[PDB]
Amino acid sequence: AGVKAYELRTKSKEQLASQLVDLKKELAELKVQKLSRPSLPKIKTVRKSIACVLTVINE
Amino acid sequence: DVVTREYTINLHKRLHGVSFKKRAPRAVKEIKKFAKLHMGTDDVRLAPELNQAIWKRGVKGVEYRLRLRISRKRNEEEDAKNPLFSYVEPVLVASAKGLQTVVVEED
Amino acid sequence: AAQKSFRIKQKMAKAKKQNRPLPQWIRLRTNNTIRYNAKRRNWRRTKMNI
Amino acid sequence: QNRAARKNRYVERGSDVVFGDQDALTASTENGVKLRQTDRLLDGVADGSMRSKADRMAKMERRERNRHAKQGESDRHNAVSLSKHLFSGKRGVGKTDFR
Amino acid sequence: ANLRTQKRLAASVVGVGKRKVWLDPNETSEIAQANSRNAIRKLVKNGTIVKKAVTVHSKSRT
Amino acid sequence: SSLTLVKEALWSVIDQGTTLGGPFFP
Amino acid sequence: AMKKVEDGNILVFQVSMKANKYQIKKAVKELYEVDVLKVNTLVRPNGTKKAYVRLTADYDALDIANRIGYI
Amino acid sequence: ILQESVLNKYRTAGQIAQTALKYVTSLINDSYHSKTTQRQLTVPELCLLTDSFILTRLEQYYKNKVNERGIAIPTTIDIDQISGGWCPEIDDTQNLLNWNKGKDSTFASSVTGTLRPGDLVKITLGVHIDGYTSEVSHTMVIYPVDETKPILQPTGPLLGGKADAVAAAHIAMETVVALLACALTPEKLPASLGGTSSGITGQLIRTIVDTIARSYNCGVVPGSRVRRIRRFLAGQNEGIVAEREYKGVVWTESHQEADLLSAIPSDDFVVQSGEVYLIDLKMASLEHCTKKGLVTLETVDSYTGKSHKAGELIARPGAYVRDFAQTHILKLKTSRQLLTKIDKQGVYPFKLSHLSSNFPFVHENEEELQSLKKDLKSFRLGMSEISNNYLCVESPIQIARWVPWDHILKATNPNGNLSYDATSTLTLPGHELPLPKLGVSAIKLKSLMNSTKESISLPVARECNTIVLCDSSVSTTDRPELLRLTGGSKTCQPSWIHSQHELNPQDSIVQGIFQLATLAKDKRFGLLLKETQPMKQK
RNA sequence: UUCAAAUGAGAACUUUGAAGACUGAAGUGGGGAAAGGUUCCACGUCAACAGCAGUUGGACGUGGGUUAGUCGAUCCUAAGA
Ligand SMILES: [Mg+2]
Ligand SMILES: [Mg+2]
Ligand SMILES: [Mg+2]
Ligand SMILES: [Mg+2]
Ligand SMILES: [Mg+2]
Ligand SMILES: [Mg+2]
Ligand SMILES: [Mg+2]
Repeated sequence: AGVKAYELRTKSKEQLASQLVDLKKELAELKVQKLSRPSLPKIKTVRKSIACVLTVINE
Repeated sequence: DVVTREYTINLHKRLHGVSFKKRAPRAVKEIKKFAKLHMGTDDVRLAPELNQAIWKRGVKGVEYRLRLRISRKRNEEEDAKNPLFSYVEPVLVASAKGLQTVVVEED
Repeated sequence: AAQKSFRIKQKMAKAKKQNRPLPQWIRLRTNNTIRYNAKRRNWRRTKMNI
Repeated sequence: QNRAARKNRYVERGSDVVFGDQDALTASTENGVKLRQTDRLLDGVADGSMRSKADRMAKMERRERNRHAKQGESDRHNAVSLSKHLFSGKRGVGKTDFR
Repeated sequence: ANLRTQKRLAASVVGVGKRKVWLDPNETSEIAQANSRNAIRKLVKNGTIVKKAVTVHSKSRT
Repeated sequence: SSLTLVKEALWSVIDQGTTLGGPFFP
Repeated sequence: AMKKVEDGNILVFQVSMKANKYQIKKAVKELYEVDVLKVNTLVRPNGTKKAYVRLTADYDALDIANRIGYI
Repeated sequence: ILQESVLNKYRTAGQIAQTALKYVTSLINDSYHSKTTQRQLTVPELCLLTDSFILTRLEQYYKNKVNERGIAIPTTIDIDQISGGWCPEIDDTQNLLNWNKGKDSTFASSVTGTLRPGDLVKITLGVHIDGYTSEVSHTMVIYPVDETKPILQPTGPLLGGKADAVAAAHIAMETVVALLACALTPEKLPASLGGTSSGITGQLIRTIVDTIARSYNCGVVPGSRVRRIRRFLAGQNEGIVAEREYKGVVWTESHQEADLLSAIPSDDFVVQSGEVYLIDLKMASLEHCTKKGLVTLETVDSYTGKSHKAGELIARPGAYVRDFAQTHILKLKTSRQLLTKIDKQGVYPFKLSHLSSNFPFVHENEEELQSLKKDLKSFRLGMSEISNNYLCVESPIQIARWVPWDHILKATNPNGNLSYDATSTLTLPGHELPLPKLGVSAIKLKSLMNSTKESISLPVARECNTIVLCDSSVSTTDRPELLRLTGGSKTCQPSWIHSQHELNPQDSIVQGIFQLATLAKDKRFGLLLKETQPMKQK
């Protein structure tokens, strides 16, 4: 899965910031789960979503 | 066959001329050979109290004569390479002098 | 030395994290020619030279 | 002594009934690890058949270094072809390089 | 079994050297189970592990 | 091949009313 | 690390190498809504920073561990 | 060996189980059907209340006369696709909500704890006294209440595959109970069913259950069994702890494969007098399956980060099993104290809340609940280190799943029999062959289930009873008779369902089933069944 | 150096006990500086290495471990740069 930049570009600054905070919380929980399960595919898509949101905000 | 006897071993003539660092180990080996000769068993086990009696006066202070009790018994384990073995115990006596070989009734 | 600098400790940390044999799933990859870690370091064989 | 022996009683419990003659109940790990301990060597190979395959591949690859008697992957000592201090000896009447 | 760790832990717990620590040779499995100083203390309490007395250096002749 | 024969046989083999209770909560 | 939860009301975290004790205390209070008594830090031999964070007596590290998920 | 005292202990365990089942049925009806209760109760609350009720009732029986007594099976409430292992603690409710936010609503009832109309709710609970175990499990249906009728009743009967599964489970349960009762008087066995001068066999049991399931278009979930029970050996953890001796009939994916192609358990035994039998039958509906497929199980984990499947359930199992053959001295004092509490429970699966000193409740108080939660936090702290050293293991949560045969056949397994799950924590499921003839291992089958886009989760109905084959001296009525310790017409009364499918009377097996029903109704010259009655509280 | 038991397929060399000795406080004890860099400790474990052996290891595999207002650096200046 993951976020889509063309969907992100239609949002405001507050929505993008809230989505970034939610993504960071999700990444923290996934890092907690990784301590018990070393193969966790969702971390990659959460990281890429964080990068995409930051890119759109900077744009 | 199961049997128990008391013997006297003359360690003096068996350790005559042995290097001082080797006297007590050679006494251990002489007792093992003595038991093998008298009981026909290649498996000979010495009691730790007998080891203490051998080593009591250091590495070069072995007694001239030792009173041993030797019991030929049965090797109860099913992986035994021989059916019988000898067990050698010390007999702490007033003196090891003037003692003949005797048979102990196993009761 | 027990009282070491941070730079030395950082290089030591990198060496410790590098010190490992190959992961076994590397051997199962298609056209894999990496068969052992040719740059393995041990503390008593090749020194790091600071 | 008889009173003490008759007081020291053993009664079979449910653990004796169920687990008395059994063991294990859990697969033993290859590296002796705990439940939540990472296994750097094997965590990428989920199934034990491919684990044994990779183990055999590693054991086969070890053979040349083991014949050369290396301490491991880390033993990479290189001997020179010729030592000059061993092959530059011309000792006149005077000082020498060794005793 | 390998009781080297238990011997070291018993010496440290009792406060003497390893030369003054006695591990019961019959309770080998019980000693082998003890991975911690708390279990070592329990073994010392129940008598599986015993502290030996010092070797005498008498001063009578002096 | 016995496995192939098993797979072929598997492919061959795969290729009013009743009323309980009533208008009440037990 | 889990022993310190019951022994001294202490949580153990892996924190950034750039973070100091002020930042660690502020971040812990912000993320978990607890009062921190004090923070001790070390740099582990693998190059990452480990923080021992002790909470005040009015907060329980056991609850925070249960909320995080490791317990 | 049956005796007066042993039979009395079994009878008391069965009585307590029947009373507990009536208690949970009344609680669910008050929360969702009677609607006299202002706030509806949730699944963890129901499980906790059931456990406390069982402990309070069991406190008064065989006190200071029996070493070990307690709960054998913790109260399990399974909804629809969940086929077993669902007993969440009260402290995991917000955990479930947070783990399943952003998922589908297929498991919404399990995630929120609140039952919904159309739900098949399977309640399982067991009680042991001196190791003599009696277990009950009943499927019930949740209905919308008609606002127009003067009396409370469902608006309409349950229809569809869930109704088919309930009917198949109920009819199979009754037929198997009658068939096992027929072992005491073998001449009353119908001729069309089997040999008149011969007894009851596992082959006969299996063919009857398979015939009923096929008639109602349902599959037998691979956890079902009709097995013999002894002291401390009741299959309370069957897929976890290996057993020295097994006398019973089991259903597996291997058995499904063999039927399609037509201490290891075998159906080559004869039912004997003087024995206690557990009958646990799970029927999964095959209504939505347009092709021939295989019914298997899926284990639920607590890691949301393993996939992107919005139709997945993430949960933590609440029941643990102590492995008494494993020993390891722990480092935490909390963990050591928890292990000391755990070893007192015995050889049955346990919940963390069962170890609390606050539990069971003397008076139901909010402060009692809060002290229970305060205990439960440190209990989880200790349980983390206990599970890390393999001293205790989880009892899995399992969802029934359907995998079509064509995808299995088209799939390739390069390892064949050699593959197995090396990361699996338990030995028994880790090294297993669900399809021995096709050479497909459990890891391969799980991979196929995940790879298929047409693998669905089938609703499950469950019926499980415990019976005793009482001999003439053992029985009161001077004739051999079957004592049903759990289940019957008073506790496990079937809900209002209507299934289009039916047994086809023009088959010999179905004729034998009809004759078994007739001879069970015949109370003069037929068979004698003594049901165990739930007891009054006030 | 010796005896018995345990472990193991296999024990002169591993572990525990039983003995005999030795370092003899300018130690074969207990800590540090330079240097090394995880060798520390646990679990697993023997192909190679430990010039015999090996079930043992500073070896191989997987992990755990170093917490400071008060101890140091940090501040001062020396020869000097
Ligand atoms: Mg001479
Ligand atoms: Mg510091
Ligand atoms: Mg001296
Ligand atoms: Mg030191
Ligand atoms: Mg070491
Ligand atoms: Mg050698
Ligand atoms: Mg190492």
